[PDB]
Amino acid sequence: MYLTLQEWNARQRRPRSLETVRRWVRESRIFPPPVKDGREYLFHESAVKVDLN
Amino acid sequence: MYLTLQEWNARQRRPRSLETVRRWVRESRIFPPPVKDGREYLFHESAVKVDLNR
Amino acid sequence: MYLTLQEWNARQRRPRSLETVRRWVRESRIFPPPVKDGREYLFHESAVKVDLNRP
Amino acid sequence: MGRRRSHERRDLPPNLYIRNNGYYCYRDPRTGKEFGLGRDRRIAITEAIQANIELFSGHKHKPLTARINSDNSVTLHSWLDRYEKILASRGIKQKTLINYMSKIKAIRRGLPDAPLEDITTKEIAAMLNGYIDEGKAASAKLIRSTLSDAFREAIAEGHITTNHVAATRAAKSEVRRSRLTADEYLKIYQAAESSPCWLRLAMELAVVTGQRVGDLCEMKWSDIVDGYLYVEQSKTGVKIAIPTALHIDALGISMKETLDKCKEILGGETIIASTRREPLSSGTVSRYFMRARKASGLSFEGDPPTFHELRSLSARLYEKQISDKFAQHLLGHKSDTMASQYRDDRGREWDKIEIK
Amino acid sequence: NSVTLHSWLDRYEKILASRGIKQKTLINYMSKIKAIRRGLPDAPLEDITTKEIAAMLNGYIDEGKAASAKLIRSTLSDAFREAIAEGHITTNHVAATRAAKSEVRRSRLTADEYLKIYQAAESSPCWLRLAMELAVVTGQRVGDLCEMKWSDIVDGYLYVEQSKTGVKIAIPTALHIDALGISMKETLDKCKEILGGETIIASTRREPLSSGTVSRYFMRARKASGLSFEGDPPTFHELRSLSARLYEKQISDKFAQHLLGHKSDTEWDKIEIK
Repeated sequence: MYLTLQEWNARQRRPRSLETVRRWVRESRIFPPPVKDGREYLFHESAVKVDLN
Repeated sequence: MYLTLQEWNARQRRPRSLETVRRWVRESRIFPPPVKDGREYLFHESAVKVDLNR
Repeated sequence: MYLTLQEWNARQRRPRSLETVRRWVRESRIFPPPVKDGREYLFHESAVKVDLNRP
Repeated sequence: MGRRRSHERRDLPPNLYIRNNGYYCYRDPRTGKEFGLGRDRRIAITEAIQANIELFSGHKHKPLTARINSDNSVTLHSWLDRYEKILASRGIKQKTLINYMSKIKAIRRGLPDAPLEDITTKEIAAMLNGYIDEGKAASAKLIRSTLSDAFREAIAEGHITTNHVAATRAAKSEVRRSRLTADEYLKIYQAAESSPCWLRLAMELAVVTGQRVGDLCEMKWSDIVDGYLYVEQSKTGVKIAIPTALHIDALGISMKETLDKCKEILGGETIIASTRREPLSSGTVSRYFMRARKASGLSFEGDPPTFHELRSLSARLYEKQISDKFAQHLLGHKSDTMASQYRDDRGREWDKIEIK
Repeated sequence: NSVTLHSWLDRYEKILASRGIKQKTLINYMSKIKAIRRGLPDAPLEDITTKEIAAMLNGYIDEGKAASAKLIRSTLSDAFREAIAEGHITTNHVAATRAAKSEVRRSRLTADEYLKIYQAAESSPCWLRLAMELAVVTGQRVGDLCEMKWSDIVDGYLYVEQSKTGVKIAIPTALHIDALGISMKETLDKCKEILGGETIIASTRREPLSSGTVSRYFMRARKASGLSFEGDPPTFHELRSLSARLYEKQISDKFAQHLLGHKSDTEWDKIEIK
């Protein structure tokens, strides 16, 4: 039902580095926000990179 | 309504290896316990994970 | 109402083999225990396998 | 103009902007430059708001000529016009429909044609009470009941959420119409001499059968077979059969003697005709009855009796002459709630309690 | 998430399938659901307004089908009430509307009319006339009249098991209508000689017939007679209404009620002297 960090970024237009994407998570730059499974984050299929300011 | 260990892992937030599923049961990390019926656990329709830590 | 060996096993969470169910009967893993009638066994309606072991 | 109106401006003050990066700016009425206000919407907006002042009454929009428009335009009268049509589909009995229209025409004249949601409960009671002080207490009850139902249908068709008419109180109104007595009946009987002949027969036929005035001028001589008068009411629509073997010993009148007295004197297709051998309207038989009333020189408390009172006096006598179960079927009644209300006196003659 | 109207109507049909009702009954509701499909857009339930619901409802009321609007409104309301039970929405925007009061316009049948139809049924087969007299002598419904077997008759009786209600009665083979000239016994034996089958009312091929063809052919003889009415021309079911109307003045009212299959009680009354 959810999508892994890589499976979500791979679908993006400008696939950034893993670290950078992980940073948009701690900075709540992604809404709807992703949930932490065990060691990886599983975002939503409709989750988008909300760039504000 | 009771399900198996395989059918239960299929209806979760994220399906993991069968080995990991068996581990949670042994470590008692699911309410309520599966209860071994013969030689294959039987999860309850409401048996969800809990997860502990230290 | 008493179900047979096959009928009872055909209503469990997971249908097993006929010989397998026969094993539980001998291991008293069936509470309550079935009743001998003719040549086959007659289980109870609310009969369910249990584990007579405390590890 | 260069930019004209845009889409982002639709929700932003005049001296405010909104860059491509979701940022907002603060224009300057000195050179045209701008600064950085906020990132949020309502925040940057409120800032430009407190800068000069708020919007205004509505919306500007003043290009050169005009364009398409699709804003709000709610109205009460507009709804009322659509309400009158829905009523004609509820299957009504003609007259009843007119009654509603008479109550709706009074609302549109006593209440502005503004949006329904804008219609507060206050402006509804202001008009209502305006007719309660004029003595029209009964009118205020029908106007509020008809207006309240108009909104229930409005809510059903997606217009309003709640009915601000079900919050106001309904003005109670006691009956002021007096009751007729036997000693008063003969007095009017003798005062009807100067009046036509059909008035002295319609009064005796409306007290011996206890039938409604409207259903009294609609009975043909063909509705009498084997000594039975089959009468089909129009109000409730209940059919009955009044035997010719009925006479009142409290007035000295027979139904078989009064009936034949209308075949020679009157003569017509209807038991109660006019001087032209033609039927007579129900709103005229009572008119000629009021004349003899005032001419007879009587005196009652409040509103004087009427022709309809002949039905009340008839039942009042039919309850003591024979029984109660008799003056309950002849009138066409079936319920057991008005059998005690149509028996009241209202304060005319004291209920003489005998040994029984 | 998982919302939308249609998606619910699909999970709603299965719910009614477990309600445990008659077959034909379940079909009636389905036909109402399909009408709602092409009557309202596919969007979340919380988005559907009361206006759109009344816009579709009244649309069927103006077309002349006021009766259909009542069932569709009563069925669509049940769907939402069961939707709230699941936790989908919070309110039933259908309970704010108002069902349109419809008046029955299906004219009744008289004695003179029946005689005019029976004679006009000459061009029709030899089982229609028998079905007419039988439906009026027994006063039973067309549905059970087709499921009547000669084995039901036991020692001068007629065991009939109503399908609709389920009432169980036994009409003796001694009845006779004293207004048209028909006898229960003479009618039954007339079916054993002419027809001759397993069921009291069979076809020319000695085989049971459907209840949809018994009233179907009756219509042909109705429009062929050349009789005018006020509203909608009576049907075969009206023979049941005519039956009781006759037995009430032939024997007693308590007899007509027991014949039809009623249990509880539920025009020109006479004003007695006392």
